[PDB]
Amino acid sequence: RFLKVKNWETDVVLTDTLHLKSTLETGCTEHICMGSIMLPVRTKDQLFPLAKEFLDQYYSSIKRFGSKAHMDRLEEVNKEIESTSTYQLKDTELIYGAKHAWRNASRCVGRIQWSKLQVFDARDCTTAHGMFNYICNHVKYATNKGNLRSAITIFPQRTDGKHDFRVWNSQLIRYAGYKQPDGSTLGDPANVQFTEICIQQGWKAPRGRFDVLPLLLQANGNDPELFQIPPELVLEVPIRHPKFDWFKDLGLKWYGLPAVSNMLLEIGGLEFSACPFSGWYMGTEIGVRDYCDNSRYNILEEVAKKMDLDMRKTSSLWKDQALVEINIAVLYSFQSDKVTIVDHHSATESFIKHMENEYRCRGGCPADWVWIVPPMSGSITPVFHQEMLNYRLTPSFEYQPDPWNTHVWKG
Amino acid sequence: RFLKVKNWETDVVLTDTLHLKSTLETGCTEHICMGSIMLPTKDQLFPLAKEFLDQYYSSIKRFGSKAHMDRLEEVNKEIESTSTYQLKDTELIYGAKHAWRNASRCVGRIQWSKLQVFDARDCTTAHGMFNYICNHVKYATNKGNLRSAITIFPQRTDGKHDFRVWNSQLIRYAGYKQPDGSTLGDPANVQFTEICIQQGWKAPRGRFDVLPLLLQANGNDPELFQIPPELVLEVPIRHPKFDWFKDLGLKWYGLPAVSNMLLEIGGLEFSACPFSGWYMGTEIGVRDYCDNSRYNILEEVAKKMDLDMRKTSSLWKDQALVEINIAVLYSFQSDKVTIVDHHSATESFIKHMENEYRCRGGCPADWVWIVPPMSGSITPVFHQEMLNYRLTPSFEYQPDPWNTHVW
Ligand code: HEM
Ligand code: HEM
Ligand SMILES: C[C@H](O)[C@H](O)[C@H]1CNc2nc(N)[nH]c(=O)c2N1
Ligand SMILES: C[C@H](O)[C@H](O)[C@H]1CNc2nc(N)[nH]c(=O)c2N1
Ligand SMILES: N=C(CS)NCCC[C@H](N)C(=O)O
Ligand SMILES: N=C(CS)NCCC[C@H](N)C(=O)O
Ligand SMILES: [Zn+2]
Repeated sequence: RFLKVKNWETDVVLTDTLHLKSTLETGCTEHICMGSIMLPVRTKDQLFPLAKEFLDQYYSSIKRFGSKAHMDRLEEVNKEIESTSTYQLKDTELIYGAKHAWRNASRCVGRIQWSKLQVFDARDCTTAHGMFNYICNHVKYATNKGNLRSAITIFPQRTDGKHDFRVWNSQLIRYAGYKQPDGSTLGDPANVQFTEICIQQGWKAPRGRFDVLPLLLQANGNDPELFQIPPELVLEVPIRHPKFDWFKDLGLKWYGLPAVSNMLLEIGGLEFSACPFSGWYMGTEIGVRDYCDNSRYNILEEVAKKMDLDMRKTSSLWKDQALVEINIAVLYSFQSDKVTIVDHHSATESFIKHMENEYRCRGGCPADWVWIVPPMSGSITPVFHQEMLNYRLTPSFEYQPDPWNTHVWKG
Repeated sequence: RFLKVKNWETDVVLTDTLHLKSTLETGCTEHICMGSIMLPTKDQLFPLAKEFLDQYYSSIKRFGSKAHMDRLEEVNKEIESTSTYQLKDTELIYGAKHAWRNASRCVGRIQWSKLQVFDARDCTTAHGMFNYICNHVKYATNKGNLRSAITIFPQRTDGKHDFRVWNSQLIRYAGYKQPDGSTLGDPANVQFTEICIQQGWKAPRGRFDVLPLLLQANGNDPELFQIPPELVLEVPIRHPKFDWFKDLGLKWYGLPAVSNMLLEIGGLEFSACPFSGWYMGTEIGVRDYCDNSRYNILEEVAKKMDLDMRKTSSLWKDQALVEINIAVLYSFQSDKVTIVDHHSATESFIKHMENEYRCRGGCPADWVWIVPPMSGSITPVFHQEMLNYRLTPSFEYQPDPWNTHVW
């Protein structure tokens, strides 16, 4: 079977065959679409098929399908699974795996970069201090004095589910959030629960509006331990505006390196529960969501006040006006300090080219419109007008529950 | 599968039970989501009619009544005999209001029960259709105090005698291809404009020429009519701050009136059923004015603003975009013509969702269509999970008549 997607701005029509290799389920049925829903012990029984599937893909990509090395590897993995109940990936397989999980990430607009990922193999890591060291190295490498480089660090795979490696932080670098007695929040409200945990674990909180959180790292299923990222490794950018000299006096900054650290990487049926990865920011991530979401820093009011906009009726679009200025400031500040960032126009345009290329050379590109379309100025970006098909391919990045909800405390 | 939806900004959680009444298909499967795809006999008829009459009698608290059973039997006898049936006026009004209620892509549904329904099933000719449409336009426009309305022409019989409005909206601006390659007026209507000219229309060839109506009664060849200009309310676009904005030469019409959809009630198909409410500002200022395939005015405006158009990261398009939409809203408000901004409209939709969930058990909603094309995440609907599914009565797409009509 074949499926057609149409761009309604250009009339370009593309044909998807790649969806036929989709195995996992979307959450939709014949009668209900769940396209806008945020979140819609593995035994020998299913493991080898999952392995074979991946190894077939790997060997096909390297033009060695059906070869002796291919057949020997399948044989080797089969015997290792029956003997040891799991298997270990070769380094080549791990790198391919990680790059493809990114490539298959339907919610990621930045996938044009997928093949230029730096993969750090941390499967020899045994302790939380070892994790801290690997993570510092990732941060220093990825940051690269502002010239950001995509990277992922991969900790040992899950075994029996009782010895998981986990990074308890949702991102490697994030600001603390503090709930005040009067109900207000100091810092980032998105991080209040995690902050409270850190403090309980013994973190001495500075209680400012932009405190970089400590790392909370769990090795081999043991209780997690606190570590402070050396401040010289945490690159930050003071936010100012090119025309508004009062903007700097809002006292805003942000960190340069976005590094998602709470997802699970699946490669050939193996589960990597600690696999922090990083690219670089699209401006709207910070300027629209981090700063302007009502449940985040929520700065629209204070910015609009300083702009002297008519804040009495919504139809003056005072929010829309302030939103644009804030986003200008974010991009201006990063560029001025020579820290990698991409605006939503450039990024979405690159994604369309990526997407078309993938259709031609791969037979498709799974994409989640709801996530791909930027949170401001939607229809003036080309992705708005692009039909997309969403489906699940492996290797993949998956959500997993926050560890504090599942961890069995040793004490 | 008694599903939940969460608002991630407010943590409000709603439980959906209404989806279990869904009938038709979404286009999605377990393996593939098609959420962003734009267009995804006697024995058939009676179940459809029954399902509908059942809802109707339940809604007036007479489910299982003699009158309910009587009506069921009566309709069954009429279908068996005539191969079709006719709706009572009360059933027609209920069905139309509920088709709107069920329109998962419509953000304006808080108003669903206030619809004025004009029964035009006695219409036989295109001249009669024109008259009904002029009356609709005048009633709906109401000197700028717009009122929601639908006019329903006779239902399909054998598909050889369809009533159709060839226009996509009752009021739209013409589009012409210029010798120099560019396009004058609205590029979306270049093909329709061609056909009008082909049919005898005398085009002023301006940037904002109101198209004529091409009206089809009983399957006959369609016929041209000019809407009385005094019936077409337009708004010249000016900016409250930029005096040069008026020089741009922009206007738009006050009445959005979708005329090319198909209304299905109780299995019956109404192929000509133009309806109208009032504009959300972004429809005009974002989509009509700033789409690259429409009036595409971004660079002219940014030029006048003296923005730095050398790099995309200056966000000049974004700045121009906001100003334009300020001007649209300002203008309509100043001329006392109903319009709603995207902030107000999305907030009322969240309220409407709350109401539906509580009193009806759900509200089918299409996130891709409901989230406005600008400033998405600063509107509450961005953070609202929505379940999309198909309920009847419904409005459906149908093919453009010219690709079908046997001349
Ligand atoms: C290199 C520049 C990159 C850019 C500009 C970019 C852009 C984005 C953006 C804007 C999102 C939505 C994030 C949100 O709204 O919270 C996203 C999601 C995502 N990205 Fe990328 N990304 C980049 C690199 C990467 C890399 C290196 C990986 C993995 C190796 C990756 C994997 C993902 C995944 C799995 C998601 C889904 C996140 C979720 O579901 O919460 N991205 N990306
Ligand atoms: C009264 C105020 C109304 C507002 C503010 C409103 C708002 C909207 C908006 C913004 C859209 C998206 C349209 C687009 O982007 O092209 C839409 C779609 C739609 N509306 Fe409403 N609407 C209103 C009244 C109505 C009425 C009276 C009906 C029917 C009786 C209706 C039925 C629909 C349908 C079926 C769609 C989907 C159209 C399509 O798929 O092309 N609406 N509405
Ligand atoms: C309810 C809705 O699915 C949710 O708010 C989504 C919408 N699209 C998004 N898109 C991106 N990139 N990031 C997000 O967090 C979200 N949130
Ligand atoms: C391809 C995509 O589905 C298409 O551009 C949609 C996106 N969402 C939309 N939303 C509204 N309200 N109106 C539209 O025309 C569209 N177009
Ligand atoms: N851009 C990336 C690639 S690692 N990460 C996305 C998550 C960051 C989040 N949106 C934020 O704005 O802090
Ligand atoms: N608001 C309504 C209720 S009839 N219709 C929407 C379609 C009009 C179109 N989006 C336009 O901007 O001209
Ligand atoms: Zn779906």
